[PDB]
Amino acid sequence: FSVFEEITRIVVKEMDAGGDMIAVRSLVDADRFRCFHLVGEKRTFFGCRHYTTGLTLMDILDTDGDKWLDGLQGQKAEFQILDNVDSTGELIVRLPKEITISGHHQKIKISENRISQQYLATLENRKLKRELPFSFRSINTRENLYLVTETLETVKEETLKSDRQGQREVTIPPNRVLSYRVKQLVFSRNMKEKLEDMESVLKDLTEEKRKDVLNSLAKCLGKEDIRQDLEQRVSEVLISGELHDPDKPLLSSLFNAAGVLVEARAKAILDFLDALLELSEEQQFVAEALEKGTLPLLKDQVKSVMEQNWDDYDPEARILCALYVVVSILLELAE
Amino acid sequence: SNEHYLRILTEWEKNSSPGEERGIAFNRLSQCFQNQEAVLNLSDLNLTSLPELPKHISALIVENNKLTSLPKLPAFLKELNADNNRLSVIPELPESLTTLSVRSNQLENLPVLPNHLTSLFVENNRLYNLPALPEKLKFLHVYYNRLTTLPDLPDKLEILCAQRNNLVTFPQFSDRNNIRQKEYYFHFNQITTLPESFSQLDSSYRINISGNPLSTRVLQSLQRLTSQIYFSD
Repeated sequence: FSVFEEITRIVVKEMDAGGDMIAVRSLVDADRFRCFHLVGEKRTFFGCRHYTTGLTLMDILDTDGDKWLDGLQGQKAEFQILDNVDSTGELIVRLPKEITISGHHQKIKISENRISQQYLATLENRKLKRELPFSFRSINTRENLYLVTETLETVKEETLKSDRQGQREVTIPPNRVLSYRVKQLVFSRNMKEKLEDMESVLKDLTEEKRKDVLNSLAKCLGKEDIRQDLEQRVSEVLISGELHDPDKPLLSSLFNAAGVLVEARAKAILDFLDALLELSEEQQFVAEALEKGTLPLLKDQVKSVMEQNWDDYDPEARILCALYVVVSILLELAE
Repeated sequence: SNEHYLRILTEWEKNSSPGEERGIAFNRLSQCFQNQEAVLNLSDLNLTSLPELPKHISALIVENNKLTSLPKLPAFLKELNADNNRLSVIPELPESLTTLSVRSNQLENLPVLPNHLTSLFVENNRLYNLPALPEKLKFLHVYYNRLTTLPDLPDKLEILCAQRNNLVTFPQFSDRNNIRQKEYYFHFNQITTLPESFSQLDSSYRINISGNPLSTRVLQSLQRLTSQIYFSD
């Protein structure tokens, strides 16, 4: 939870609490959350994850019926974006008592962009290409492809201090997207039950396959390079259903005795690797407990805290949640 | 009448408080009158008051100042942007006005609104009541106020941002609003029950009612009927 994410979730709660507005969690990928840009989605343990892409809607529009394109293909497409985005006005977010502007009722001014209502009404009959760009179709399906239809952005440089717990500070440059809305271009349990589904999926693996998984996942703790690589390879195999490979023992564990890829095993691993993303310095506790055999103590310690506060909206809960999932799965593989 | 208006500007400029920039304002007010321009912009000049305004102007941009009141507005003003001031009352508005922006002031009342008004932004004020709404109204922001009820919604209203108020009931919805998508926001109010007018409301209506002490009963029934786009957090 950076101060940036703290700021963007305030924006969403004040503008659309409980709606379809999504906050930007990181300042570096904010430029890919612009209107007409495409966003990928995937069901996770915590809901759904929103993945940036390098694509716009023009990249996926089937334009074969048109005759006049056979640099005009890039010129015609770029005007379709610039002409159908309206600056519908500005809005005022009052900030809670913890947030303070450096340099009274504290407020920030943000600006809205929206795809025109007229253009959206014609989105139903525009045709999408049969084959999507490889950068997306290799890791996600066509039905998880979304279009950014609305954004909120800052209008000036904003230096915001926070004392939520201190002296945490972020400097948001002008014109930075803070929140956005997506629209689907084509066409759920409780935690304990979703983890039991995960653990049930992995229990049906053979002994050797469960040790290949545990060995690969342990190498991901505190090493984001290996976790990002593992998430990419598991996603690709979930799509392709084949394998040739350095990550051969983990990917081979997703297939059953008959050689059929069990998609639940791939989703279960992906939910693990996404939960690991919610942890930062906590991954070193997990790697330590796994090393010294105190994973059960770490699990009971997380559970005890989780029961004591039942009395990233709550970022502490999200951390405890990912911790409980990560430690429970590792403990189950090591049985 | 150049010498006449040039005097008024001079008397206003020499009545300044130490922190103001009435010389820069004098220049912009000078070119605006002599060239008969359409946009007068005196934003970010620390002004505590404004002189008589150049007539026949179309837009008056006086945002980010210390104004406690506004002079008589030009009779054919198209747009008024007095955001982020200290105004307590807005003068009578010309019937030509289509855009009124007075956010982040201290307004407790609003004058009668002209009929050609399509944008009304009065968020972050102290309003307890809101005047009748123009028929051609399209965008309305009244959040961060102290309203308890809303007037009947016009037939062309597309966006209504009425969150962060103290509303206890919903306003009457229009029977002839046939535009594509209505986005009405009512979150963080004091609405306790849902009106019967929510039936026969098309899916063109997107309503947010989160953060509202909705009774466990009406919360239970909504939990059913949801199996108009509504969000009941």
